[PDB]
Amino acid sequence: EITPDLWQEACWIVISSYFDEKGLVRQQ
Amino acid sequence: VSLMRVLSEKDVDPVRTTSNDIVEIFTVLGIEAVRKALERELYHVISFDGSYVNYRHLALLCDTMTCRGHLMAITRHGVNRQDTGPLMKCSFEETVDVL
Amino acid sequence: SRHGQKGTCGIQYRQEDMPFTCEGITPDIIINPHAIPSRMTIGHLIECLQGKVSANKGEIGDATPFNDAVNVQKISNLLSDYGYHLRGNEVLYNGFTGRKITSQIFIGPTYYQRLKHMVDDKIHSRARGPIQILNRQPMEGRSRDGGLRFGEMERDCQIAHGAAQFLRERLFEASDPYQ
Amino acid sequence: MNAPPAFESFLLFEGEKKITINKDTKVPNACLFTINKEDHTLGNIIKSQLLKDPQVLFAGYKVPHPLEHKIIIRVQTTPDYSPQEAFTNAITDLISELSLLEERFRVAIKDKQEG
Amino acid sequence: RVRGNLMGKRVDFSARTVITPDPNLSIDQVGVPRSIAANMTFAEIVTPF
Amino acid sequence: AGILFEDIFDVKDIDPEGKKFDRVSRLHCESESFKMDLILDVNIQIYPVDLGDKFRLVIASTLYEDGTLDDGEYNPTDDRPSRADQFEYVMYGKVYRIEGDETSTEAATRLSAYVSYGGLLMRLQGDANNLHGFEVDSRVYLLMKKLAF
Amino acid sequence: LNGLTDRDLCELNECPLDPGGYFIINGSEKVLIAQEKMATNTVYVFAKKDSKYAYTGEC
Amino acid sequence: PYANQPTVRITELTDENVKFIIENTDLAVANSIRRVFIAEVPIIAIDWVQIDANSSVLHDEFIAHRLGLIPLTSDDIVDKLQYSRDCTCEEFCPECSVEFTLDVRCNEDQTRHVTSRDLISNSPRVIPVTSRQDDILIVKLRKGQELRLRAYAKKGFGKEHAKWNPTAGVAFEYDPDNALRHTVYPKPEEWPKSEYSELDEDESQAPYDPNGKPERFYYNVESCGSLRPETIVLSALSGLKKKLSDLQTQLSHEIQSD
Amino acid sequence: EWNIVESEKALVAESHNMKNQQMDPFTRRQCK
Amino acid sequence: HIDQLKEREYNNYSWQDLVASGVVEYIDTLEEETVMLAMTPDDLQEKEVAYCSTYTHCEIHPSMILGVCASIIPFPDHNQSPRNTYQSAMGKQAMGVYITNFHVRMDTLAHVLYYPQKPLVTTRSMEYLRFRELPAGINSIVAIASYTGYNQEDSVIMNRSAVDRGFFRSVFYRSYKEQ
Amino acid sequence: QARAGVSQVLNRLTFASTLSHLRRLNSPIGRDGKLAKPRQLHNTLWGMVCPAETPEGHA
Amino acid sequence: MIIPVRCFTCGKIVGNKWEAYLGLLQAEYTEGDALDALGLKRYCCRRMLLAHVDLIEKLLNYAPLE
Amino acid sequence: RHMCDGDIVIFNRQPTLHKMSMMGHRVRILPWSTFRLNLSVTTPYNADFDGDEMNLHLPQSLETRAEIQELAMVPRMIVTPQSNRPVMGIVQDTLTAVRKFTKRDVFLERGEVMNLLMFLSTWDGKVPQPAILKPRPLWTGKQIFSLIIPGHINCIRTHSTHPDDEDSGPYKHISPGDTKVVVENGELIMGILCKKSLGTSAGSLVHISYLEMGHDITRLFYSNIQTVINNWLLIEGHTIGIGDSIADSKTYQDIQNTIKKAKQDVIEVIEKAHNNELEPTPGNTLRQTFENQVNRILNDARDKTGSSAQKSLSEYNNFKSMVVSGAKGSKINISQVIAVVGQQNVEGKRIPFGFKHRTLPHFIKDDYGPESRGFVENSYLAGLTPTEFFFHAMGGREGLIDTAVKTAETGYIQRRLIKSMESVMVKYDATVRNSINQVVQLRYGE
Amino acid sequence: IFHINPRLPSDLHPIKVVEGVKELSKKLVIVNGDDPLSRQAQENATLLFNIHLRSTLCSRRMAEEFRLSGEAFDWLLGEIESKFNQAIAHPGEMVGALAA
Ligand SMILES: [Mg+2]
Ligand SMILES: [Zn+2]
Ligand SMILES: [Zn+2]
Repeated sequence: EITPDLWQEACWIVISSYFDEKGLVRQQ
Repeated sequence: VSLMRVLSEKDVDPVRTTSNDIVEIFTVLGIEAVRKALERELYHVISFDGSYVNYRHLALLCDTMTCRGHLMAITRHGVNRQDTGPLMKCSFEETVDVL
Repeated sequence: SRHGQKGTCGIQYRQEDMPFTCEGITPDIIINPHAIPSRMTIGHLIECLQGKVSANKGEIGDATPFNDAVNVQKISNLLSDYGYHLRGNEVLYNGFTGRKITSQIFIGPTYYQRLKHMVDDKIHSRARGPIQILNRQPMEGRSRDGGLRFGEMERDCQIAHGAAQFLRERLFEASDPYQ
Repeated sequence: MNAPPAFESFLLFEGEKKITINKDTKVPNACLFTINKEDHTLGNIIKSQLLKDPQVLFAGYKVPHPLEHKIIIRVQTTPDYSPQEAFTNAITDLISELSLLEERFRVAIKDKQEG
Repeated sequence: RVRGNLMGKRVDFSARTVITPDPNLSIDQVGVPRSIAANMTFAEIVTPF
Repeated sequence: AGILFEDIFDVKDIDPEGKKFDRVSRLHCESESFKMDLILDVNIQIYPVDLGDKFRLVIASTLYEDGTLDDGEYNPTDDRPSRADQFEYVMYGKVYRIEGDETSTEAATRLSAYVSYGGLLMRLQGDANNLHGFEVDSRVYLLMKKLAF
Repeated sequence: LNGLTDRDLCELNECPLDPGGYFIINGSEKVLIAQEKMATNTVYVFAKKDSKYAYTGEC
Repeated sequence: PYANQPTVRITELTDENVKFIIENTDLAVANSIRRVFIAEVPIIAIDWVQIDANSSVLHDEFIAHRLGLIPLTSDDIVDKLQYSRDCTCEEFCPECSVEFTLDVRCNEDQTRHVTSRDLISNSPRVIPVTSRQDDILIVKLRKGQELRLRAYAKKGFGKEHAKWNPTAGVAFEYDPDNALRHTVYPKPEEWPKSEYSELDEDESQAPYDPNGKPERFYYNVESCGSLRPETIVLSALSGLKKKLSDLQTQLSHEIQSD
Repeated sequence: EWNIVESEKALVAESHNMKNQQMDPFTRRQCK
Repeated sequence: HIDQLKEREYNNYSWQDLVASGVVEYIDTLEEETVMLAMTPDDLQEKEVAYCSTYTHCEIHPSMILGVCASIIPFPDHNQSPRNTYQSAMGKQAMGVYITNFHVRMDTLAHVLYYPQKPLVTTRSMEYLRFRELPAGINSIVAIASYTGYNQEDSVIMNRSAVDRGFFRSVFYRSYKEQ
Repeated sequence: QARAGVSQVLNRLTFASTLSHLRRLNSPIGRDGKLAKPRQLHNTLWGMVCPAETPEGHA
Repeated sequence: MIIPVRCFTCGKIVGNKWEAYLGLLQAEYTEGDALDALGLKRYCCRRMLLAHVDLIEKLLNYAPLE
Repeated sequence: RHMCDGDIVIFNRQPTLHKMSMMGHRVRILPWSTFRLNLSVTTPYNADFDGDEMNLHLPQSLETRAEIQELAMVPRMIVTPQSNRPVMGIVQDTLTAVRKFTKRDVFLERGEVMNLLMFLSTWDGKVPQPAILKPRPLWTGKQIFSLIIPGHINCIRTHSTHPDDEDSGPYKHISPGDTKVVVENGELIMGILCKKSLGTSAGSLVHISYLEMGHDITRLFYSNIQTVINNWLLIEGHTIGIGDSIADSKTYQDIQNTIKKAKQDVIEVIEKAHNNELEPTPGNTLRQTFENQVNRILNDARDKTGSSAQKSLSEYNNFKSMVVSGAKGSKINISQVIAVVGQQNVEGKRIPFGFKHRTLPHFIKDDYGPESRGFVENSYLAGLTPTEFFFHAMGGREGLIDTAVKTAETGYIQRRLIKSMESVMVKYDATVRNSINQVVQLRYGE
Repeated sequence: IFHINPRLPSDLHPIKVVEGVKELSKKLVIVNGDDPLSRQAQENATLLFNIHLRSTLCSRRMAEEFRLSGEAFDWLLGEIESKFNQAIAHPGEMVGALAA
């Protein structure tokens, strides 16, 4: 189901997953 | 920049039509007119931002650049040509060449 | 700070000399008010206000750049619910005489940093120190105990001064005397 | 490296006087009292106490430089009342008021405990 | 040589330190520290006065 | 004597271009006998005034009855009689400009004394008969008292 | 230190917070700055005016 | 040409802070009494640390820094001991100092919490604030580390360093209603009412008062734990009286010398 | 965990109180 | 997806799952020119004046454009760009605990701060930059005013009692090499 | 004849500095060029290069 | 790295309160109530328990021996 | 011997652009290690007290010491020959404080006056007659400042907020707004002091003081001004905060209405251009005239918003006080902070199309609207949209690049200028020549 | 200073003003020398200043707007001559560096 309105908290969970899976210096 | 062919045209004031160029007027009017035009251009470009510079400094620059008849350039190709002295030319630029 | 408000500590006063709020809260840093409008750093004021409301509440606040739910009015309303002015201004007292300041000073918590540019690492002096080997002139660099360079612009400025005697001394007497 | 210590703010140095009197020449009956190793604590109360006295025409102190520990107090009274006795009376009666304030605070405390 | 050691040289009795405001000093005064003052010297001629 | 002027006034308008400051206001007052204008600026905070009130303004060169022409300095310790004992609002200033309707041939008929009491201004505009005691660069007082009527 | 738990890192005088990705030459942390250049195998048509050519097809 | 008769009334007397009110006195006296409360209050504190073996992770100076900020109760000791600078002996004599000792070494597997309780003082009454609430944590040691040292305490005042600052924060406030106009509120309705404000909730501020002097100065001296608040007030007033007496004596000597 | 549940209850409360939003210090672009 | 991701760490769920599911997608600088990017999912799609109504993608969060030093800046948009740049370049010079195992390293010119507190207001981006675990400053009670005058042209006045209590008190190392 | 500054000493003064240095770029254009087109922040640097973080000197 | 002994601004002892603050946050209490349950009224002293970072644990992870 | 108090040195900053960059100073040792100097002397050196560095040379001959004392000194070198105006002026918080100190509604008691007189190095020792004897002795800021002014100076200046429509009509010599500075016999009479009278401008009060009285008199004047105004600022106090940045909640309505009107106008212009009605303005093409019209509309909207914001401020506001004092700021700063930032132009034009015919991927192609080309509709107080944030970053980068290339070019320009007229001087024959004895001007400056 | 009080009839004959202005125009010299070329150059150089001095100092303006007395006018002439003498360009001043 779509996530209307309640999206500010779910906006940063994907960010947390990305930074957990790939590090900040992952490109090097 | 034509000036020369413009002043000859009729219905054109041959007294107030300047040229906004330094080298051009020296081949049309004369060295003194070049000095005056350079003074006016300097005053225009220095007073555009609302600042003020005393006229004595502008006149002193204009005379120094129009002292030897020809328009001596402030660069290494106009000031080192003057018969000042070998010791003064090397200070600014072209040390080993002038020495 | 975290907004570009650099500066160097001018003087340090004791707690008795610092001003204070209606209670015993003396400011720790006092920046120039004049640095705000020219630099246009309202974010610093917003950070101070949110730090105050966070300290009163007791939990870290959010300072996300784009949030669509963090304005000044709502923060001011939150701050007004703790006995403090909604805009963050407070009444201080003159630390010397004890008289209230006519203007309501703006005091509040703010996150400040410290750079490594200490004065002890930059202060330097010289009095006939060591001399180089190629050209008998003072060295260069604080570590090597060298002298400052009297650049050509300084020479031009002194010549504009017409102080030929000082220029002679500076270029010959205190640079490299030789016969 | 050259930060001054902490004792040079209250402790006198050998040869340095605690108080020096210097008469002014611009107006009659005016002396500048220079106090050493003190701050606004010992000058503001004296300034106000002098202000209370009606015979004191002028009264006010300053700090020549905050890092340096010195204050200059300028006093100007009527020609029939020297500023030395004005300063002495101000100090004496300020001491009396402080002692009375102490005694009242102490009795109030001793009465407040179980009373 | 010309621009490196003749028109601009390196000079002794020099100093370089950070700066701070001090309105209590006059426009013609300068708040030097003690270390630089003690490191520095001024050759004065002896005279019975 | 030293009474450079004496007349009853009454206030008709207060800050007519809108109050600018917070402790001073314009008093566009009028006379009752000499028919002269008044643009006095009083400290509304310590001495409030409302419209319709009348007061006895007396420009005097000195505060002493005998007129000894005090040098000018604050000397609170003075037991000599002072005219300010019967006034609720006294000020001290220095007139700086006396403008009038002069012409090249015939003398003026209406002058305008401009006095500045260290920042508070006043224009005592009117005829050129009762302003003979005003000269430029001279110290003057105000000596007003509100009338209970 | 490939996929090593924080326990060993702490025991090996290191921290798990160190980003890594830096060489150690002569006991000095060396890092390679990512240089950028013009993309290869792509046709570029510039219009240099301070020359004799109106257009130039660089690749 | 004389001074006034101030009055005192205590509103709250506790073992942590006192809220008293001083009436019929000048502002300068009140502000000076405040600044003496903060700066010029004799009190004992750690000022000389001899570290013999410090195997902790923190710096060698960090231990001394933290030990300097540990308060010490001086209810009846500060008035007896003399300033170390004016002592007439060598070494920190117990007549003009108090000795401390700390010897902790983490032997068991769990980490130690070296608190102020480990400071074993030679004197019974000069002890950190642990009599009658946990203790000031100095450092944390782990199995294999140790911290042995001994320090001496001396008398000082806040003007010298912040270690000798007994009061936490003095809440000095006078004239709660803005009657003397010493501060001008652009929008008085937007400000909250002072704790000691007697005005109702309708009017925002009291009306102007031309002939009015500042009185009724409020105080909230808050003790850190070393000295009692009323003891702080008494000590500060006594010190101000002593300073005034010394100034009077110096002035008298200067006048007679001339 | 408590911060997470705090965020969720803050979001649901913000969704609940959708009566009116009249605020001066906010705006957003609207092209065409 | 949000429910399955919020229960990560515990089971095994990670970003690779989102990429494989077909929800996110890597668009490079060259392809970003041929897609209708959208800023927020809710605001820019509800129903209004017909702008494009053909959005193909949508950004995660607008604040993610910021880099490393700029992210720690609270409320960057409330300040002028040059001051944000000055803060960002100057953040790298802020001292503090630069690494936990500093006592083992023997680097040259190492600075460490005694009490590196955490900002009272933290952006949602610095949660991953690891700033809160290794901060580079202390929250001070700053009162913007001109108390005496020693803080007028970009200067500050600090509290002597605060410095005595350990306010921004740091340490300075200097290693040497010789064999 | 080769490039310079490709390998730099990693500034370990603070964790933020280490983070910035490990993810830093450098253009091969000559230092202090008269032109001003490459230095200007281009529109295409949206979400790829920080529009604020940059030095303020000649570079 | 470690809790300070006194608040920089005020001077109240806060060193003897970090462990108690952790315990009160541990049981059920949250920060906004824990701070005034401990006895911190002024907002200047409340940063010491909120802004402080506890880096001494990581330092203790590097045990010298055993 | 070591450097002692009273010695003469030469304090200098590393960039010596002009003659007002190396002046002598008297020595005064202080405990801490930081060079110190009066804030008024900061304007010539262009220092900023933010970690700057200033050298300090010391002569080693009584001849050179006396020469520096007589030629290169601060009190002597107040007026520059480049623009014959003072270089050292009150351009800091002292300026705003003295401006507020000289307002009509300033009253001081015997204690406050009597404390301020202590910070006077030229006081004659006589208390001036108070401006208001009864009901209580009250001085006025202008009366106290009159004792600051040395000698008998006479000058006339105008205040920053002086309405032009006031000299022509009545109330010329009696200004309701306390403007039209008038000084007679070195006593302030009217007006409120600002940069126009105390700052670095031709005919300023300090300029008149230096021209009439001696250099030492002007030095004492500066010292007394600073020592009195800074000390009174303790009682007054100056600050800035959110309370000084909030509008009255109606100005927001006016600003929003104006912005909406401007958006509607630019949309109408775009529609007319699309349907081929906007004829090309003379001297320009269709795109050029379209862009000029859009820029003019945006500038008019920004000016209207700024004017509405300014007229809605209060006398207690700090931004307005500091702008009218001229110490630091301007009206455009207040406009950008409250009303609206404005257009983020680059290279003298709007934001270009970096991508294919669109600025950013968010905006659609052929979107010439204001918000899609750099027009920042929001303000720093109410946050910014990310797109306008990026455009503002572009503008800041443009400014920084311009500053860097200027700092690279002006040095070479100055070097070439100095090296061409280095030997020119005025000989004792009252004529200007050069090293070759060639006459350039029979009289200096003609 | 002299308390002119511009309301009363002043005592300053116009001939006094004329002779004073003429003598002051003689005293202020730039090109020293009696030589006709020297006098011509002196007149040319100090031309605008003399014109301004004559324009400000008249017989009508001095008796309608200034009302100066004889002593006041003499002091004015002395002050003007001293200030003009001080305003002269000091020989040996590096005007090239100043202009640059
Ligand atoms: Mg600077
Ligand atoms: Zn002993
Ligand atoms: Zn606190």
